[PDB]
Amino acid sequence: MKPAARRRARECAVQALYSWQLSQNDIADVEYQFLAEQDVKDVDVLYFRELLAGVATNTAYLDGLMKPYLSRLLEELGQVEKAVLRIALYELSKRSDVPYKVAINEAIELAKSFGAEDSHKFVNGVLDKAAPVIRPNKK
Amino acid sequence: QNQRIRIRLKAFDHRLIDQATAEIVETAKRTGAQVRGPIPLPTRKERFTVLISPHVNDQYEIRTHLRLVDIVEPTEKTVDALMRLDLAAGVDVQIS
Amino acid sequence: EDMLPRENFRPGDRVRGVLYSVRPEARGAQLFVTRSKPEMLIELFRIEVPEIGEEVIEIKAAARDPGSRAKIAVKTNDKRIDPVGACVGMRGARVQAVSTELGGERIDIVLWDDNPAQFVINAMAPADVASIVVDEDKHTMDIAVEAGNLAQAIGRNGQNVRLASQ
Repeated sequence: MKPAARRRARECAVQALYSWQLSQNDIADVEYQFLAEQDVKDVDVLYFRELLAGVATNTAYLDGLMKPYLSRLLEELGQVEKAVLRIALYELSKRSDVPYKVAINEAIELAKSFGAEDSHKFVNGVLDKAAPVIRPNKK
Repeated sequence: QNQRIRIRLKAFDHRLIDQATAEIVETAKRTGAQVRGPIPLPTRKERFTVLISPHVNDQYEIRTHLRLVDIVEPTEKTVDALMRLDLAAGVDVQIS
Repeated sequence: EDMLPRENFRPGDRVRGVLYSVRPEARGAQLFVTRSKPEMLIELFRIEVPEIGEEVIEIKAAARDPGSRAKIAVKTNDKRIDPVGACVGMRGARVQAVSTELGGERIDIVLWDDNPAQFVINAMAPADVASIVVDEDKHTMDIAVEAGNLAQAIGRNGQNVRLASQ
């Protein structure tokens, strides 16, 4: 139902937000470098801007959501898992054009292809315990 | 100062290489310049066999990731810290 | 004597070592560096595994015979992390790199225990221990081995179990 440009924009947004949260710089300069120096010919511009703006304005919101779900972890919290959970919970909080099962399926694909071979079940557990709370309608 | 600086970064374990990446970001930010990256790669599995006895009549997937560091304006203290640091055994810090 | 017995380097080789001794009043050699002392192994397990420095895994005892055989004891504080399974790492990929540094030296990463007899039972990791009679007044720990597992437990010259003593 959706072309590969949305998937490419989502993966480039995962890469850009991981680079922002690990390099710890300004979001505007890193965003301008990532849009003027990387492959953006198959990247949805408005999807990228709205997703990064929502993550940048809901840093503390998604951290407060993640804070009750950082107890039973054997190791400590990684950064790739945090980026996948932030993008997955913003795609399940305010995004109306993206469906519920479609966003969960893309989040599971991102967690299996980027997080780990063992952290994608943690991502799916946090999503299954948070997305009916955030979206009881499951839209 | 050979200002066009490329770094590819190999990862078997993501935690150790994220630790080394944070160390690279720290040793680049404490010298004056600012660092960019990583912009990571998805799961690139390996084809590695084991030394096991055959059955008369382990692992197959090795989750490896790549990270990218671009430096365009270095200092002498930055390349000195890149030539006076230490690392963990078995990982690659190859400045391409 | 501080190096390995087969190290012959060349001009232009970044070699790594540990400062261990100093004599500033003496006019001669004043900064002694080693590569074959077990404090180098402590520094290797500190640089390699992060959670040992993050106060999760406690390395208390270690012993080596360089190039051939070594033992080291770890102990977790967080029960959520296996100490031996993480200090060995995934597929032993960490300590084998440490075996790159020591040249094939088999490093037994075992679990520290407060009971010394159960610690020696845990310490013979490529071996098997049946029973240990501890008499510290006579300074003896009589260790029973199973039949057939004598050569893999003793090894060369009884050294590694002596390293287990160390």
